[PDB]
Amino acid sequence: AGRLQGKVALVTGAGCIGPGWGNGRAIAVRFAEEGAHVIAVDRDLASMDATLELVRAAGGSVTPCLCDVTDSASVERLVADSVARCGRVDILVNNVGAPSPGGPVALDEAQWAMQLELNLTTAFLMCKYVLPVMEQQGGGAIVNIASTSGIRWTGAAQVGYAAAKAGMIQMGRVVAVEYAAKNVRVNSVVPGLLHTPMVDTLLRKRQARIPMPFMGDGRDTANAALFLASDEARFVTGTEIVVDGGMSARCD
Amino acid sequence: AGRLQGKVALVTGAGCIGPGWGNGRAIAVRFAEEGAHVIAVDRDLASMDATLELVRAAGGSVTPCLCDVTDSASVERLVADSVARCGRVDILVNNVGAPSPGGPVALDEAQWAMQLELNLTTAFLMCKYVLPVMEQQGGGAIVNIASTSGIRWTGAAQVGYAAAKAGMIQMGRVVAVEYAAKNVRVNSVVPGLLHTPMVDTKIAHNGDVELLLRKRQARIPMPFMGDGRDTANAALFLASDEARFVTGTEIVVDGGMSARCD
Amino acid sequence: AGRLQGKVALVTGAGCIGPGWGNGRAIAVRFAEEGAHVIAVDRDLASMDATLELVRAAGGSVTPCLCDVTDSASVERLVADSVARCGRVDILVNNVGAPSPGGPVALDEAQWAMQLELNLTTAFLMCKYVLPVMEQQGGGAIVNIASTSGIRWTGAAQVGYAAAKAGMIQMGRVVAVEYAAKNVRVNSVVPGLLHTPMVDTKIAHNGGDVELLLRKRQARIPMPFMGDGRDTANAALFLASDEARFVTGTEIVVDGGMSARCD
Amino acid sequence: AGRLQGKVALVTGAGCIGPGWGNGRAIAVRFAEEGAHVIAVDRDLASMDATLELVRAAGGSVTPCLCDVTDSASVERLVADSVARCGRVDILVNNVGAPSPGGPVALDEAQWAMQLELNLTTAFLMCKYVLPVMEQQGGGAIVNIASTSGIRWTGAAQVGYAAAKAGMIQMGRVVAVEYAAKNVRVNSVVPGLLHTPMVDTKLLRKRQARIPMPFMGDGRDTANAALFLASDEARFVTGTEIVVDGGMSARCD
Ligand SMILES: [Mg+2]
Ligand SMILES: [Mg+2]
Ligand SMILES: [Mg+2]
Ligand SMILES: [Mg+2]
Repeated sequence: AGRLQGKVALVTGAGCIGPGWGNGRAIAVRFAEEGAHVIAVDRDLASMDATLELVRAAGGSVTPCLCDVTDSASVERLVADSVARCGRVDILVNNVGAPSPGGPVALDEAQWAMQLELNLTTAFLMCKYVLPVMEQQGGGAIVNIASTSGIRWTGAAQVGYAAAKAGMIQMGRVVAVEYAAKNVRVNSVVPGLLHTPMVDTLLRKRQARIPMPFMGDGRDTANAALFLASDEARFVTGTEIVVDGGMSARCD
Repeated sequence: AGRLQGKVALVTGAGCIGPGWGNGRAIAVRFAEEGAHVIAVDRDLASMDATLELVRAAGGSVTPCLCDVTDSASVERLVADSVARCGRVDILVNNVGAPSPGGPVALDEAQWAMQLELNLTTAFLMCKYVLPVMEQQGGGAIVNIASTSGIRWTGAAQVGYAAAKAGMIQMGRVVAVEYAAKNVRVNSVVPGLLHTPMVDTKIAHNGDVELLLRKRQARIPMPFMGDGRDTANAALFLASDEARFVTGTEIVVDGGMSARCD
Repeated sequence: AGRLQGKVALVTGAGCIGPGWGNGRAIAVRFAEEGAHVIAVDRDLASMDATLELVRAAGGSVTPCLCDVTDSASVERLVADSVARCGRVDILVNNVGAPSPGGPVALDEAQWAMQLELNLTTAFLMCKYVLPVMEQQGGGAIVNIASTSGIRWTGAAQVGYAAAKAGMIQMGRVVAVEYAAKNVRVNSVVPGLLHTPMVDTKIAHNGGDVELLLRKRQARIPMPFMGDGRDTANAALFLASDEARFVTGTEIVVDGGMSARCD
Repeated sequence: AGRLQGKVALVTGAGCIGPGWGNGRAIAVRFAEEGAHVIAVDRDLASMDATLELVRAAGGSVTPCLCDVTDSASVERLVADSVARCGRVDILVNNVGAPSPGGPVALDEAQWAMQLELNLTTAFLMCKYVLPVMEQQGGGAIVNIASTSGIRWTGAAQVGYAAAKAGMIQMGRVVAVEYAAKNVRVNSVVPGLLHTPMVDTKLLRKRQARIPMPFMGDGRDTANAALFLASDEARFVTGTEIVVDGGMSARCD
């Protein structure tokens, strides 16, 4: 019996631009290893082909779904299809997101809008349509994948990403309080500087910020998300797990 | 010599729907009392009439500007015109904002977009156009007026406001770090539950009002509820040279509310 | 293979005054279920009898030790003897602690001193003697069991406990940064209002109506139930395990949502 | 009318060893400039002489008191004498403190105990004896001078100081909640890496590189934040902190 045995987990941003342990891919793989049926969602189907192979070679259960989760009609259709095919959505992982460079002067206004939409509105829309399902079915768990950029300056200007990710963390807290009585838990993973395929489009420069003598990858995000999504976290809600090698604890 | 003597301060959301100490109005008056020339900005010109009267009764200097600070072309002109008329913009107070009720299910998606735009994009656009002025002139101070809704659930669902105000606090921190070398400081005031015209009008317009007022007061350890004057006094400290080494941080102005969860 | 297979875990405050899921007892049971050999430490054996019974009924491995972990000579001997018996100490759980009522006026100065000693100095001394073992052997994991009283006012005045638990959380962070290069991780669990034998017995043996107090405490928790030591233990298990290899200098709050609200 | 006009402010650690703006010297001077009568307290009486002359050259009101505020009997007498002479204690600034180097292995157990006593028990004892006075008189304001070492690793191991200062910050928050109904406010200043005489005596380049702003503050920065928090302009501010650190704690690059 896996730690998510029999659960249905909807994971956004489950594809990856290249080989390696991206957050979404690692979450899909780890959750399927623990017995969840994974609904793997991405705006590009081909980016999930490698994710599906990893899950299925290990005997896990995963279904790919094409969706633009910035579009509310598409999200509504995705959630309805998930309920139609799987009966329940027990777990939602809001993982879609990506940074764009620049502070308020350099960051173009259109890119600022895209950054808020991709990193924050997506999670809002997924919650809008998944929360009624979780309420009706007796409960559920939501895990937001945020970033240390939402709590610190970590090296680079990226003001839309920083603001959106801070908004994502706080949205998690206030949704947690509002829906706790319906047995819906909401928490965030706050990953730091990880070696993911998106990061690969210097590593010593990022490593110098990390007290631990290595750099994590999507598997580290996935293991924290696994705890928060599981019944072993039944009394954990409205909070975060920072996964950053100690970086945000220091300012030397 | 006042604590802001000779400074030019641009304050958004400086009007109110009615009489009383709104945050923007109180900031405009308090800053003018301390010798700043205030550029008072609002989307409604008449809503600043009372602000102008209070400033001038205090012997202060204020100029009203009609502007929709969600519109970048309008913001760019506002800043260029302020520099042309005043030479400098020493202080920017990002105060425009307003909440709308509802969590992710109840809050209409168009209202979510409006909430992010009004509470967060406005501050981004003001920073976009004021930061080059502050950099060129040798420095400046930015004060964001956020909310305890950005750090806690304080009683009501208002998810766009909560997310936007948390975004505003963090935007302040990252802009502070990026621009510190240019002598630009950025900090937030985090007001809790206050008596301001916009908050009190909404409550009066609507369940059991007596019970709501009591529940709100019960969240505050101090024996009273503050108002815009409290926000203004914290903003004054952060905008002043007495805070020359304070940047990237917040002052919570909430009567002790966020320190408790009993 | 359990999630702590082959690890040696030293857990302080592993006994309880009565039956039920105290934090230390639950940690000992859960860690042993995941394959750790548990060195279960408390002031007296009788409080650990039930802990040992539950560990062993679950097929786990546990050795009881008696120690006053406020006494550095005793701690030094406990660690040296543990290394002699087990070769290593892979995991340290600093769990001993207890609150005493009162703010700065009401709390006696002697009780303030005892509160800092019991809740904070114990963790400092365990780290003093365990860190060299972890450094020499190539790494380790430390989990401090703190309290929401270290981050919020949660209903009751207990200023020594609040200050000590905040100190414990921050000590964890600074030890994490200092020892990260030696592959030692340090994190805290921050439990909220739970059903543990110590908490429940104090409430039951105390001073207005008990049911009124229980309901007042539950009203602070957004979730529709109150957790127990098993919730603390599951968070500690994650933080002690290799699945948290990149997690250090931080906390997991286990409180049903309480500290996220101030309504 | 100064910002503390007519207030009585008891400031611990008001002495200073060496030239420059230490926190205690700067707090005493700034508060007296704003019209407070300052009760300047230190364990070394001579260390306050320059503080007194700076205040008095400006026409301000200050009285020195020799006291070891780790000793509760001495604190009790200090507070009673202050009420007898001044009628009220409106403001308490807990500024005594100092770090000692080392993490849990290196820091001697006796030094750990001294660190908790100096940085945390002192503030507890001052609150124990000042709070009843503030409650009886209708209110008051307490300002704790903590440190960024209570919220971050800032460069050096000093585990007793870090733990004690985190304890001081949280003690302030819980005392704020407990005593708010009595109109007593409690807040902390959280100073970062400052140029103080204490720092200069018992490097500046490494510290400066951690600070986003292009200079390093001193005790005057601590004093200005404490002045705000002690003043009636902060009437609705309680249970919180002002970090005075040039932006350092906002970054981890
Ligand atoms: Mg570095
Ligand atoms: Mg208003
Ligand atoms: Mg117990
Ligand atoms: Mg309540």
